Amino acid sequence: ADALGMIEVRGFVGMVEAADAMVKAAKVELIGYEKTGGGYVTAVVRGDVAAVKAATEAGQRAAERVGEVVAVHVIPRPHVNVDAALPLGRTP
Amino acid sequence: ADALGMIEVRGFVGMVEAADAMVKAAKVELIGYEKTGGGYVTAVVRGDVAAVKAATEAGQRAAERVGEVVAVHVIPRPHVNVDAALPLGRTP
Amino acid sequence: ADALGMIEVRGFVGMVEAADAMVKAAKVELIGYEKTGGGYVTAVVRGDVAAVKAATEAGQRAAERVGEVVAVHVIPRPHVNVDAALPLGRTP
Amino acid sequence: ADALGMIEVRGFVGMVEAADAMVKAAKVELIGYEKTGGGYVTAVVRGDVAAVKAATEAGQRAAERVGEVVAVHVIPRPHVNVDAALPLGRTP
Amino acid sequence: ADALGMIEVRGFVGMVEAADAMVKAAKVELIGYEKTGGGYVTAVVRGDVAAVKAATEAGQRAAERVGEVVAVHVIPRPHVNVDAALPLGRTP
Amino acid sequence: PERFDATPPAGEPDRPALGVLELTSIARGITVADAALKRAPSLLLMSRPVSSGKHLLMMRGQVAEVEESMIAAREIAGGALLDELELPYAHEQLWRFLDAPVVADAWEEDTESVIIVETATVCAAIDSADAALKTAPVVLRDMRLAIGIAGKAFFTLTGELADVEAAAEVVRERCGARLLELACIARPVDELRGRLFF
Amino acid sequence: PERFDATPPAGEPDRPALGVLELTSIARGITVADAALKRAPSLLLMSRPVSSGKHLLMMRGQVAEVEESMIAAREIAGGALLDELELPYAHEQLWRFLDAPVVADAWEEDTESVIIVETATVCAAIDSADAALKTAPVVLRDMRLAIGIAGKAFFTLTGELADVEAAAEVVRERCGARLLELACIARPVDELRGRLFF
Amino acid sequence: PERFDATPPAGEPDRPALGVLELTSIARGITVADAALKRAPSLLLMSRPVSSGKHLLMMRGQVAEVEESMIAAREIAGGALLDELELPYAHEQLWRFLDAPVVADAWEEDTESVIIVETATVCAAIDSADAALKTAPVVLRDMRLAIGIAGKAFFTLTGELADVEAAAEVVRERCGARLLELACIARPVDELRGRLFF
Repeated sequence: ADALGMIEVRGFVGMVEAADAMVKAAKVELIGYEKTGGGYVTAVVRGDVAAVKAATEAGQRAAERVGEVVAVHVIPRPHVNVDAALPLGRTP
Repeated sequence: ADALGMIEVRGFVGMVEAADAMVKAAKVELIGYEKTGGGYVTAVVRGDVAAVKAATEAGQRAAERVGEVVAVHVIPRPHVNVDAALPLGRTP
Repeated sequence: ADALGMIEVRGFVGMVEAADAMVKAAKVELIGYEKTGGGYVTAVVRGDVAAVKAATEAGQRAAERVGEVVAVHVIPRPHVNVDAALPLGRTP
Repeated sequence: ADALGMIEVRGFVGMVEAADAMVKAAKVELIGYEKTGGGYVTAVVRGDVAAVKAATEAGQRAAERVGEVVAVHVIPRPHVNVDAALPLGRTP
Repeated sequence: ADALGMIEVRGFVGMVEAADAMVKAAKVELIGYEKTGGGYVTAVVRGDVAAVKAATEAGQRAAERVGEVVAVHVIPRPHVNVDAALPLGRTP
Repeated sequence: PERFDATPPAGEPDRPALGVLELTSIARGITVADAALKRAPSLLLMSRPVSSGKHLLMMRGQVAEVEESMIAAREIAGGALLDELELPYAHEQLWRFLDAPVVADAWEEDTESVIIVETATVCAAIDSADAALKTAPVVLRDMRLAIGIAGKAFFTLTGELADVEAAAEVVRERCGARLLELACIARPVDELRGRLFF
Repeated sequence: PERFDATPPAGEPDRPALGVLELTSIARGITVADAALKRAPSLLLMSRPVSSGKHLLMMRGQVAEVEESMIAAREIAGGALLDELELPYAHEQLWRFLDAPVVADAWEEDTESVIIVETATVCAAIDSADAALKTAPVVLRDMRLAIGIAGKAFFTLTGELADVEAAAEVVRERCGARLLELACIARPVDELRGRLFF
Repeated sequence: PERFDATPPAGEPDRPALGVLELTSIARGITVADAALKRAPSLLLMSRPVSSGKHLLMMRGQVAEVEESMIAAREIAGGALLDELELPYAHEQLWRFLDAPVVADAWEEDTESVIIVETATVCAAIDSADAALKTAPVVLRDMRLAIGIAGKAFFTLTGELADVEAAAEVVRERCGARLLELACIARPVDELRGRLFF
């Protein structure tokens, strides 16, 4: 269905700055944050591919001002097994 | 029981990308994901050995571009004690 | 039915180690063994073609350590007359 | 009645490969096998002479790849005492 | 099920000597011997792995005097298809 | 045309043996063809001028009939000759993909994987389709023989992913140098399942 | 023959983009198609083997979806790629000329002049046609894309002479080396107007 | 489509000539056709894109009109003009083989022999055929002109064995080098007579 954008920041503060600049800068929807422990947290946005691809190039230039960014990545199509198994906010 | 593939990466973004590449590049069934703390996460797929030896082989290509690949390993047929006493999805 | 794997050993012990390492390293069914006199025995496994294709090349690597290995060969799909005439475990 | 073709192999796996090759490359009818002790196993095909002279010329070519072929021979029209006494499937 | 050890000797006398040394030098259960023609005979003992793993490497030394010991092997846990489909002592 | 059927009818002798000739001339097509019919009574399935100007001969019969027709063909040809093939027993699924290109438009629901493969000549594609249908339980879906695409010929096999891996191994055995390219699609998109060439 | 229209109804999203790829192989061609439909939900128009043995891929979609599928398809094609084309907004008069090779029977009476232009690939033809429509008020009459005529592809515009010369100025630089010959016929005879290929 | 008959109707003037142009560029094809109809009013039979991208122009009229249009067509084309033909009097058995390739489905009772002949260009095929059947009592059966076989064109004649060998002699004289391979048959196989391409 909808696409996927992920920002992984080493620190909570850079993740909140990324997840705020994305929802301000484009028409995306923040739907939660994944804690892995050790210092890494991941903000996850969902929209169509014209939205998250434009939001993450604002989120990454935001989160490279207050901290360290691990791996910005955009998945334009989540497959139904990943969408049903991993906590991506669109699991039915 | 069935065969086993697993991709461990240091980063949740790399694990979602690897799970997407696995379940798109073959016919596996993603049973979940395992967290071990410190940012190490492990995506776990099942199936026959033909699907998973191509699934993890494509997931390693799609996970060295984003995160950091800990270990790609494919178990052809694990012993029933392993799936009895490890969170690998195939508890009888 | 399914594909066919065989390990030919001049020796019962190489056959038993071969037929152990085949059935551990895949999901195959050891339908049994075939004696042709003079020590040439044959461990015969059945199962899907990637499974037996891994299984016999695990059994050959674990069977050349102790004994002579004459023939190891995987038939990817035996003909119906081959099962109907030769005692290959899948004779209806 | 029908023509005769044979493959004799040291090793059961080579005879099974020869039998599968003879029944796949041409249209014959594998009737059984003869294990004369000491490892010499012999597959026997029964069919009209033009077909079996094409079957066994592939059976030899496949059976030499996995083992040692003792003898390949095609009888175009065996006498009725041969099928009546030696057991080649056409036994009255 | 239980661990397994086997001595294949060319010759009956070396097999009986190896069987003597195995069932005296440890606490095993000799389930007999398999003959495959040509003089090759395999004495099969079956017990826990600490017993058989020293019994076989005492019987090899004690029966190398009389016969040319072809193969010596220990399997610490044979798989259920090996026990169920091959005559190794604990057929269910 | 009902001569392209796999098995013959009950009042007909059994003709499993097939022979394909691919020629770089059309006059040599008729000369090689009627020399083959003069030598042995072979049922000639098709004699067709297909694209890249080549000529396509398919003859059918019993085993010695097709062998003798092909030996007279390959001695009368040389020197316009591109490729030859003489199969003693073609697979039963092959016979209905020889008259015209038959595209497939509906796979099964459990159809897992597809191997699509093209070869430069024609006889390589037919030899590869037969030698892959014999060695794996795969189902040939569609195939085109040199018409419309300038001599080159392709086909798609479907089935279990391990079976199409084994079929890829045997196609790579039997083509070698005539193989153009091969693709082992493991699990296609749902918008390409059956509705593949369109 | 219904997903080729320039506009959909209200229930369907509008898909103005265009992603075309012409490839020298078909196996890598259809793996390229499979990866492009994996990466983004591109409504694939057609996937067809055209003459001189090439594979022709066309897809609609929104602009970002087609551009995502084009970067994935350009990733997998790298080699067997021959030409590509990505249009953010195709002209409305183009859409009925892609699949069916359409020739015209008669023009209008006020139609003065014609310009015929042939390109060696096909994506150059569609690229230059869509560039020429969006720069001069001309009317596209007929267009043949690689079927029959062995890979090459042509089309003819009409209209007033100044418009077709301005369209010629655009096409002889938008094509590049892929142009073959472009004729600015100022006044075709009454025996030939409206019916150029018959 | 009554323009492909041998004799014109009673309300029409006689048109015995025939002018053939075979070009490599299609756009120059319609340019040369335009200029040849601008100069002298030849009744244009066909302007068709055929395979290997060639373009065939065939015009028809009296001898002088076709001659003058063809000399205009010579000077306009030069230099993508591949081949050219001017016939003052095309033979009566020829005119029904120029639209679509009509294949022979049946023959006569005493058709003694058949001869197949191909040329690389269609112009040489028409020229050699028209030179043949005016200098022998042969009957032309089938004729394919580069559609779907990428440039080459063939045809078959029938009749007496001495007649078809004399027609072979006059084809081999009147063609020179564009003849690729001619093939004579003394006695075609009774399993093949008539059913010639199938």
